[PDB]
Amino acid sequence: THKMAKRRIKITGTGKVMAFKSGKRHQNTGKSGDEIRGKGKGFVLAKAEWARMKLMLPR
Amino acid sequence: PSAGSHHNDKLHFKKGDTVIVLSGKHKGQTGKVLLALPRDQKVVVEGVNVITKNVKPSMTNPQGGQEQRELALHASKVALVDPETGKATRVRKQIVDGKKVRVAVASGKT
Amino acid sequence: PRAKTGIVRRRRHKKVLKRAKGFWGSRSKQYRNAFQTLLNAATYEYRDRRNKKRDFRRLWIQRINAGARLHGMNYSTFINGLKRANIDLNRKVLADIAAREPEAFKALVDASRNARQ
Amino acid sequence: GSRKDRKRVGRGPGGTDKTAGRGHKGQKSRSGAGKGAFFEGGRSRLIARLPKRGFNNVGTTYEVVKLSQLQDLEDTTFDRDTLEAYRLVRRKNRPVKLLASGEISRAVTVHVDAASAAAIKAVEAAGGRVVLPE
Amino acid sequence: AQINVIGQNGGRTIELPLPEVNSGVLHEVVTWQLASRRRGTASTRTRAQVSKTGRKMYGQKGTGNARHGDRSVPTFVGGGVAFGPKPRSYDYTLPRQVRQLGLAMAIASRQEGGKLVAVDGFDIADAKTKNFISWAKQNGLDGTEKVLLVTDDENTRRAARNVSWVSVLPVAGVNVYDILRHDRLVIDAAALEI
RNA sequence: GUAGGGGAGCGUUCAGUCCGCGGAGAAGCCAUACCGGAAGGAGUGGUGGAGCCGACUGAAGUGCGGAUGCCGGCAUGAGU
RNA sequence: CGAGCUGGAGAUACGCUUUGACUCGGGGAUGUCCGAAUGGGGAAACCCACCUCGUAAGAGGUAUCCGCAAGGAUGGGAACUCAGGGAACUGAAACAUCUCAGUACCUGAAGGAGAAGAAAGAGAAUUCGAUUCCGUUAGUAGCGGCGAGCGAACCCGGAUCAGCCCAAUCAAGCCGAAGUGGCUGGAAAGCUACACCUCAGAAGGUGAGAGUCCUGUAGGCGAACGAGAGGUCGUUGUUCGUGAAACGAUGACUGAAUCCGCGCGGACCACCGCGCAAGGCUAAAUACUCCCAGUGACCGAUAGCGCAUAGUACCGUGAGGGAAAGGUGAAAAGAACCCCGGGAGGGGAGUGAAAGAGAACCUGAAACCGUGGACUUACAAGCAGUCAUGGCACCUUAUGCGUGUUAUGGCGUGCCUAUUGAAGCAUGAGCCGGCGACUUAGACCUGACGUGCGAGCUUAAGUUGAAAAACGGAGGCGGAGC
Ligand SMILES: [K+]
Ligand SMILES: [Mg+2]
Ligand SMILES: [Mg+2]
Ligand SMILES: [Mg+2]
Ligand SMILES: [Mg+2]
Ligand SMILES: [Mg+2]
Ligand SMILES: [Mg+2]
Ligand SMILES: [Mg+2]
Ligand SMILES: [Mg+2]
Ligand SMILES: [Mg+2]
Ligand code: NA
Repeated sequence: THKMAKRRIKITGTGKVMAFKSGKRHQNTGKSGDEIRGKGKGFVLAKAEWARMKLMLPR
Repeated sequence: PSAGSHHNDKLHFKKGDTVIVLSGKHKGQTGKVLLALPRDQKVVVEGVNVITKNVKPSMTNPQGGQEQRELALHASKVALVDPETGKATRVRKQIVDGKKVRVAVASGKT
Repeated sequence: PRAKTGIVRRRRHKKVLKRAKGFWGSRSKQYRNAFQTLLNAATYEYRDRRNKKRDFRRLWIQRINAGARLHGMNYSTFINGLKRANIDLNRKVLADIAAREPEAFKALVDASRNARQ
Repeated sequence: GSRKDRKRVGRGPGGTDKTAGRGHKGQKSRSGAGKGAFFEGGRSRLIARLPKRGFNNVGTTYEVVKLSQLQDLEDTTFDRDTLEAYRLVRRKNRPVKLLASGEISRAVTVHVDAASAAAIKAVEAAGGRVVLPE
Repeated sequence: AQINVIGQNGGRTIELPLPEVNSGVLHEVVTWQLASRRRGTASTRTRAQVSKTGRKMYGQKGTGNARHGDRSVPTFVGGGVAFGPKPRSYDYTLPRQVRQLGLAMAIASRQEGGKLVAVDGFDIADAKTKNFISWAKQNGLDGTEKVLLVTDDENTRRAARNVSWVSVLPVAGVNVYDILRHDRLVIDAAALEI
């Protein structure tokens, strides 16, 4: 899907998922301190395969 | 079912040309050509003789017996031979009647 | 390039069918059944190889204790009588002796006693 | 000869056949017969549920011309904008960018479309002049 | 290093490929060629659609001992085929460089055995053919092994009627295949050569 | 040792190439106690009356016991 | 064209033919009735008229829609083209959008093609410059309950390439080089010893396997003469589903200018840039294929079109559905005559190489039935075997290794599937033969292996050549990431 090219799986030099954090951003929040300020990166070594098979070609 | 279509439906002889028989049976045996059929490539020559028996059940006095008749052949004949042996003839000319051509080999007698 | 299965199945089959020699009924004449018969047979041919030994050994044993009792002993005493002395180590074929040559087997019995008590 | 001509050893292995099994059954035992729409994508498995909106732009992508390509080897063929094609930078449709990576001071002239801070301060530092379009 | 028979006499020209002729290499080539010669032909009603057959048969439940739908499925006689032959092409493009190496090595195989060249085809004297064979005789070409002539020039081909003897090849039109098909080879023309 | 994965090969049709066989006779079928580790192959005989083995390589419409499979033929229920 | 012909048609009779029969080509002269059917009616192949020309026979006209007229049209076409109208199953692991898809189907119209076409364009270079098709761009931009999933264009290569005009050689066909003997055989074109042609060794026939016997093939010749505006509202297309949503199009309401003019350039405005509608026509590249030729790592008849001819038998009221079936032999010399019999059928004789080819005739498997012989069996309970031993019989892979058969003992819960678990009193199966199930396509993605280049690596379309192949570097992947 084209909603994948704009999904947090960028084709990095190596070939893994360039994730982020889905804890809480837009709604349902207001507690904790810097829980929302967790707008960093994320990575996984068990789904890189069944995710890159949809965006690999159009890197 | 084909039958003489392999050839072009043209016989290289007539119904009165002395012809010999090469290969098969009756080797070297010459005879006068009687009935010639360009379709089924059939050739009746007084040479090959076959004693057949006509079936006449009630023609009146059938007296069924074994008559003397001839049998037809295929392309196992060398038409027109003048050196006493099988020849071939494609050369052509004209005599007094330029409306018809002729045939020859190494001699010119057909 | 189509490829028929001609001449291939028949042969396959005849190969099986010809194995059936003494097979009763359709086992010897029909394939689906003759072939099926063999599977069970395979289970027999192999297991029988291993089992036949259990049969003959058993056979030889009866002859041995039959000839023993003939004099006044028994298989348990006789075989052991050859063990007490590393001398005799026959065991196999020994059954043939107690059957063809009773004289030769008589000495082995007497020797069993002289190395026991 | 033409009949002695063999094969690579491993140039092409035999196909795989699921018939004549003698103990072979194709696929999974159940719920796998003559259907192919399951896929391996969808949108209820990680695909969706990822917090990403971003913004697609794709403006101008410049051609990375490594500095060692100019320096090191070569007798200076004059980069210009045509002769450089033979220097293994054939791209077209996009402009040209000059980035410093190889280091061997040498005096060479450079005519690329655009160039970096460190690039320009590495060419004229050893001789040359980085020409940019007016 | 083959010396010309009619006209000049060199042969030192051209470089033969290393290693000394590899069978594998020619293999990939001949296969590709035969592959482009295989015409797409397939007379099979793979589809159950192309066949003239209705859509409904008996009933699904209650006919007793049936369970069928169309009489055009592969489980039925005179119907369609399962996975039949469909018309295709099978004509890829083998890498040019390797093709260039094909004949470069192909010729190679004849330089180590039967190799023959000639510039000047005057001995021929028109069609004749009879004289053509005479010329072969006086050149080792007895007429036992198959020969491939690869020269231009209309008359020169003109006289070449025979089977196991020689073969026609207009305008240096080589194959890896044709050269390996016949035994002896006659490059003759120095057009493609050198 | 099942699902499964891996490895080495047999057989069939078509094709290129090679050595060939065939009227004193091929293929096919039929009998068999030989051979190979299997798939299989060979010798001989009988039949038959025109074509077809082996080796290497390529290409699939390639290997049956089953699906209340399909087609055809022929049985049992019975002399009921 | 040069001897036969008298259709597929097996047979008889009468005949047609050097005043060139037939056949193969090319134009005419006759074409009943039905069918768009058109004189009317009509349940098609029937019935009934009238008028006119006339020796009665007989011939001609009489339909409707445009036109003074000439003339043209209402018809039928397998597929392909355009237009009008326009589904659902399915997908979305349900389902209202979207997909499916503007596909199938329906209808109208036309051709050997159509469609489209000479800028109120594309687009960003102050550029290309009719249309269509192919490759590429690229699966990018974009679209989408932002889900499924759908999906351009410009630049460039290539096929083919023109813009003019209104209103104010293929079909007949002929000619066409080059063998004799001997032997096996019933019959050779094979074996054998020699010879010859070859711009012809493609191929088929000829008793069998073929250059030189036949027809043809290379090549040459070849005719009377036959072809070649804007806006609003409701909506839609293009990637665009109402999103900031342009533009094109259309129904309904309204309604501008035209030279210091008008439209457009993803609301809008200025600037800038391109182009100038409300008229038309127009080769070629392109699609498909009833038909024809050629070809085949296409079948060889349970294949292949359904059909080795048949939309026939047969089924249904109808629409419609829809089979199976090949082979005597080189050629009929296909069986006089005799024996049994009503016949059928069979046996002799004869023909032939063969009758062990006999006309419900190539080969002749299996299931099934039967005859004969050998070895056995009428007190034992048997998944129908296996092992061992004995008796008997036979000795072509084989007098000594076993084969065939049996008596007896020991042992022994069909196969497949589906299952925690099957001999299962769970499922499937009368038997046998045949047919039958992991494939194919997309320069797709990824990996192993192999191979030719190697910091480079290849081309797609296409063109020119094809008993063979090269050319073609638009483009893609390497190369810098974030
Ligand atoms: K044999
Ligand atoms: Mg299953
Ligand atoms: Mg889920
Ligand atoms: Mg039942
Ligand atoms: Mg009763
Ligand atoms: Mg259609
Ligand atoms: Mg069991
Ligand atoms: Mg039971
Ligand atoms: Mg059961
Ligand atoms: Mg059940
Ligand atoms: Na229509």
